[PDB]
Amino acid sequence: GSGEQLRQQGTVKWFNATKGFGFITPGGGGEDLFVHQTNINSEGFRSLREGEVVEFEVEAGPDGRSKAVNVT
Repeated sequence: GSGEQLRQQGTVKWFNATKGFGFITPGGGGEDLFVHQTNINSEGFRSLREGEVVEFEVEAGPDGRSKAVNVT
């Protein structure tokens, strides 16, 4: 809960909407992780370009698994 800061940052340059699976670049130069679109959708459209940074936090459910959501 409180105290546990989970703020990540990812770029669109390494995003693959067509495939439905992008990537995140936490830190700005190191290891990259895979991300899946679970709760990242709008009501209309999305006008974004490569290079745009996004923000999100890893959430862990009761099952024990964790994933990223609400990537804006």
